[PDB]
Amino acid sequence: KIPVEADFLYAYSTAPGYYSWRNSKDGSWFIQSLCAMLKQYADKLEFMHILTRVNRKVATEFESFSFDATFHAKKQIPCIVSMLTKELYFY
Amino acid sequence: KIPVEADFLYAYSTAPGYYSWRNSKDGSWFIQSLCAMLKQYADKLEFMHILTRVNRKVATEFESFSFDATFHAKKQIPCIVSMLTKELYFY
Amino acid sequence: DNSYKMDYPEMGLCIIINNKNFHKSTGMTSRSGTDVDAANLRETFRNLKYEVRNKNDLTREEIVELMRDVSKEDHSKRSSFVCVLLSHGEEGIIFGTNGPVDLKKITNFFRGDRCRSLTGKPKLFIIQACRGTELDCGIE
Amino acid sequence: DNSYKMDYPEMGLCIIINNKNFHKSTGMTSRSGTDVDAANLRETFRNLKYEVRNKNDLTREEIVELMRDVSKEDHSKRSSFVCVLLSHGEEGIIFGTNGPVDLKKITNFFRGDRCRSLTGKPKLFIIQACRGTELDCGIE
Ligand SMILES: *C(=O)[C@H](CC(=O)O)NC(=O)c1cncc(-c2ccc(C(=O)O)cc2)c1
Ligand SMILES: *C(=O)[C@H](CC(=O)O)NC(=O)c1cncc(-c2ccc(C(=O)O)cc2)c1
Repeated sequence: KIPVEADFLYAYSTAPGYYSWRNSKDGSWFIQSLCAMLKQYADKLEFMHILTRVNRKVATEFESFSFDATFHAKKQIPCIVSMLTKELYFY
Repeated sequence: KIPVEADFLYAYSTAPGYYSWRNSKDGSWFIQSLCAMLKQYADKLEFMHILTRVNRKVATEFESFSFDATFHAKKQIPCIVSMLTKELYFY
Repeated sequence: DNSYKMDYPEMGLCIIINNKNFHKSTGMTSRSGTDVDAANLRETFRNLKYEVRNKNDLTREEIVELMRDVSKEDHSKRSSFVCVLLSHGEEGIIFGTNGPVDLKKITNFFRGDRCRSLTGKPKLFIIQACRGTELDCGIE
Repeated sequence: DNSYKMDYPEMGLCIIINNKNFHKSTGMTSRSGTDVDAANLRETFRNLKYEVRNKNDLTREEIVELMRDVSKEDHSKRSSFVCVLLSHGEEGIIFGTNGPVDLKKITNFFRGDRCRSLTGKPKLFIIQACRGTELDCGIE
């Protein structure tokens, strides 16, 4: 017998209450980083670790630019919500 | 420049909206499990993998017993909320 | 074994709901770039051997209906399940082309008791949506 | 470098807020066994070289004040910050002996912009508390 809420994993693009950034030509910061990290580590790292890199890359390498003072220079941090029971490897 | 909400790790004892079980003489399921896993894997596993072990233990080896059908045979699953930028090791 | 069993016959499904255009009634603007994401994901999960299925501009009713159907499918030969959502939204909510849908509702179809073919299997949900109107100003 | 720098002079603080007895007004029952927790935690984190500090039955006002004070300390020589909360609660809310406080408020004292000595450092929050009344029946 196990919990009915177990074995789920929610990978949020941003933190609770926050806005999430999408680029008109390159797509959302979150998704482009996720795919990039997956292409490079799906054959080597455990999923939580892969998602941790997605986190650093988004926190580090991105920042909005806008003529509107309010939308300018903002940052973003993904949010991993895990209820996984085991380690996940795509191989 | 990094997000202000970054580098936070919220290790919840139970999933959103749910109850959390405590044993009168052994302490809560989550805390006794969290401490056991730390004692054995703090010097071997990265923190996210340790909380995953905690997750499996709570979901696998715990169930409520009560004379009241309402609280009898209930299960629990912890909830890891990570916004960490890097891997964490206590050594 | 402290690692999920991934040696089943197939890796599983990867449903990608991609909402770009919303009904005038919702007042939401078009999500430019959403297609680049949709294609980026399709390729990535294809390489990971997932049976990718794309869907575009679904209404809230449609999303629930689709999720309901996918869970009634048999996943016995599949190792896991993956659903990506690309849309507008707020905390605990994601928008259909015609309005919001509480996330809890679409995910409930997949819990242990509701979808037994996936019991004990990793159900991944990737969400690219706003969880509120707050803006992070950064530090350092 | 993809892991946190943990070679600072000291591992850091470990605040263990242990609320056992609640005021008649709260309608909460005593949390028996919680002392087994607070004790078990204390030893565990002491073995990991954390400077531990226990607090018992603090009021919601005391909890906020305590956090505001710990976040005002200089953490330059500390690798990380750990804060364990043991009490009653609801979704996004923990109980002070005399009432409820939302986590957001006591967590904010620690963001990158408000607590500079901890910026770029792992700030862990372990929470043993209910997040609502839903009961999980189970499966299989
Ligand atoms: C919030 O629900 C969504 C989520 C999504 O994936 O689309 N985000 C936006 O609507 C969003 C995200 N990034 C950028 C922009 C935006 C739109 C207009 C301007 C402007 O300067 O006119 C800036 C940024 C919107
Ligand atoms: C809800 O906020 C708390 C969380 C905590 O750790 O204190 N939980 C409880 O109040 C709780 C936890 N474990 C057990 C019980 C309880 C008491 C009596 C029965 C019974 O069957 O008589 C069942 C459960 C309450």
